[PDB]
Amino acid sequence: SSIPGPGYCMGIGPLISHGRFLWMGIGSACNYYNRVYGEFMRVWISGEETLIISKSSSMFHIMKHNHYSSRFGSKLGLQCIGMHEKGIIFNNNPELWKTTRPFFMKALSGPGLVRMVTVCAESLKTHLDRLEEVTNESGYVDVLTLLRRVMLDTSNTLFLRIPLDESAIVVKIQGYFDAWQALLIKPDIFFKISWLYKKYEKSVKDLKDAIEVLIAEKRRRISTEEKLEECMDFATELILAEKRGDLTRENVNQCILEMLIAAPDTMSVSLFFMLFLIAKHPNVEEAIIKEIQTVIGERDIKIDDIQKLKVMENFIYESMRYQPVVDLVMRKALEDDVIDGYPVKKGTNIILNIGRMHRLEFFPKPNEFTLENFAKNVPYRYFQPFGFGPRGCAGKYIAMVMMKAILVTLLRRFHVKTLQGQCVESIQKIHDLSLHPDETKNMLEMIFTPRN
Ligand code: HEM
Ligand SMILES: C[C@]12CCC(=O)C=C1CC[C@@H]1[C@@H]2CC[C@]2(C)C(=O)CC[C@@H]12
Repeated sequence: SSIPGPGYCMGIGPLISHGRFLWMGIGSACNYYNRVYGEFMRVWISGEETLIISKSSSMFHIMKHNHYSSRFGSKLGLQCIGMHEKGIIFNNNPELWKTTRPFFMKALSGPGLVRMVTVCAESLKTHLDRLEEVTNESGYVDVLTLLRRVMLDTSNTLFLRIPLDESAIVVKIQGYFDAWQALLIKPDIFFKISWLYKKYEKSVKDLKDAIEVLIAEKRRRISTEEKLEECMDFATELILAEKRGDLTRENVNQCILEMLIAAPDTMSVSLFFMLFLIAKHPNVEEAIIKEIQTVIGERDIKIDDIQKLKVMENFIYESMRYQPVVDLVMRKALEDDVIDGYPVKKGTNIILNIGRMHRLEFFPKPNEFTLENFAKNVPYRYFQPFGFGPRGCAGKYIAMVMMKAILVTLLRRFHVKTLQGQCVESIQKIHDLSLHPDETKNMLEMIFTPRN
């Protein structure tokens, strides 16, 4: 077959291509190349060869096998954000990731997934009763900040539960993600011109220190406590492993940070896009309101309710399909392999353009938002919003629950209006790492009006 992509020009090929990624941003850079060349094609970030693939069959082969259970990134960029062989998200040491992941997996399923449905609802209730902290004079709600605040609140009360400053931390987290996003594929030259990179080294330290205060108190509380087996929360589980010397304090500290940011980083942006889609799609809103009245009514939301919320479940999926936030997945080849009739050496970086994949394959009406796409049960080998197998999203289950929870408890109480002209398609979007809205532009607010 042989491998498609731009020409090697001795040092130039890898320089224009890396440049293209730094200029446009990973998201749009990937779409570019996919659109120009094949759905399977080669590029260069830093020195290293990297493939950018939207072929559903390649995606499936890659996520399924254990020998793609790695990601990649600037070592110096990762060391800076403290993800270099520490958390799980970009922990690329196979032996440390293999031993760390279990803690996340356990915390994000079973009993904790059941509490989460009832804790998302409470934390949103408490914040909808406090709308005065996010609403404009002309009645504009800052949906983004609201969603981040609750998300953080939920994550905290479930995984750490130490009193913190919601408002402050959300900003710090917001900065950290920006740092993470920037430094992730910066070439090494970047890390010499300091009055250029240490804008970020700041955001990182600010969050890292803010948390070191919380993990400090959680340690104090544990040392004395109430004899352990209350509900072993993520944070405890970790500290006790650290205490048995299964983990190092550095590792534990990063893990907690990674858990607290994951929700606000992605859920808020996802739900924000969803609320924007609900506004501009009135017939769908009725469907969801009916389904709510049928299944839940005026009752509190409980775990048993969530399986029956099928219309909503299909809205949620169709939203992530049509307007993804996490539209690309970074992986690394650990062994030699033929991948859809292509030679893939170990050490080859991979970007899985799962956003473009949800447009080009399977779906009846791939290029418009309709629950038509999910009218017939979807194979999942054709639809990967979270990924799967050894290294798929750790919260892939708890997320789906949380979104149902907070959508119900919102749409229950409020009709949601988009600002005059606005819709998701006409929003300034940064397409790099994640696909989030441009927050320097504006009219990203919404109007909450009661249902009755
Ligand atoms: C709701 C929107 C979310 C989306 C679309 C999403 C999607 C993804 C995707 C596509 C990956 C890449 C997995 C792979 O390599 O196949 C991932 C990784 C991950 N996600 Fe999610 N996720 C979401 C929410 C969450 C939440 C709420 C949490 C935790 C509370 C979470 C925790 C993680 C972690 C820890 C990883 C790294 C897994 C690893 O490499 O070990 N995600 N996510
Ligand atoms: C879901 C996630 C982790 C939790 C978090 O804090 C925020 C994000 C957003 C970016 C995701 C990332 C997981 C790894 C992903 C899928 C990649 O390989 C490229 C983009 C990136």
